[PDB]
Amino acid sequence: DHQLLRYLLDK
Amino acid sequence: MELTPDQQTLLHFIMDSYNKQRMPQEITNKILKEAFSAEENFLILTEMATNHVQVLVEFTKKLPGFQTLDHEDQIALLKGSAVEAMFLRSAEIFNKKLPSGHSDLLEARIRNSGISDEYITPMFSFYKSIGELKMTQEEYALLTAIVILSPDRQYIKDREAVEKLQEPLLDVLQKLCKIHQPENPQHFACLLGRLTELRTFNHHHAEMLMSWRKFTPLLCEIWD
Ligand SMILES: O=C1N(Cc2ccc(-c3nnn[nH]3)cc2)c2ccc(Br)cc2C12CCN(S(=O)(=O)c1cccs1)CC2
Repeated sequence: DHQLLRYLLDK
Repeated sequence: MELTPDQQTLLHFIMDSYNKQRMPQEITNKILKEAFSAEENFLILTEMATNHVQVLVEFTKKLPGFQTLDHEDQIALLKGSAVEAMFLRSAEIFNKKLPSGHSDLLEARIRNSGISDEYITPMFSFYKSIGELKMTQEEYALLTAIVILSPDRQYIKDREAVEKLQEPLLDVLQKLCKIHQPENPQHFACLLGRLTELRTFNHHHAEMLMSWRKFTPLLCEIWD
């Protein structure tokens, strides 16, 4: 879950 | 009356992060050239909403103390504020960034996108209400940070940690009202009136998403 937000937050 | 060096520093970091936003040329060109049909208008709105999510995360990451919060709390804050932050940025772009003709065309597109007046009417009522306050860039940036760093969002595990980040921002905003509008003591109360008005969009947006059989899988996952 929340895969897109997780990626954006790590970038 | 002046901000302390610590408050000036906090405000600078917020302002710097906020000033990074710039609408890309490709989106602006679409508002101008695309066919005026419900599906083409809706697609333009979807791309704008999607791009705002990316804009929101980049802004949030640079907010002082955000990266000190627990990973799951960073996610809860982003999910909790995404709709409110979107409408606040929208109010600013509609009333300040877009030229008169482009904003007129974007409104025409919004009003002819297949979206019900139940959601369109409070949206434009909010833009006019924000326009009345003649908000400065510092006011927009601080209000956005206050919305994002809201300690009462669902699924936050360490609320006290969020409160410690939000309180100094409310302190700075109130002090800027006292410095720049001393003849207008109700100015801070007016800004607070926008925070509560923004919260009403959470329901309007949730209902709008449930009304789809227009269906956008990516955005539905972010907004739940
Ligand atoms: O999101 C909006 N924004 C913000 C925004 C901010 C920044 C970037 C950006 N991208 N890259 N750099 N900056 C893009 C969009 C904005 C600004 C002015 C107006 Br008039 C309108 C909008 C919308 C409001 C919500 N609608 S909506 O019709 O309700 C909808 C359709 C599907 C899901 S929600 C979409 C357009």
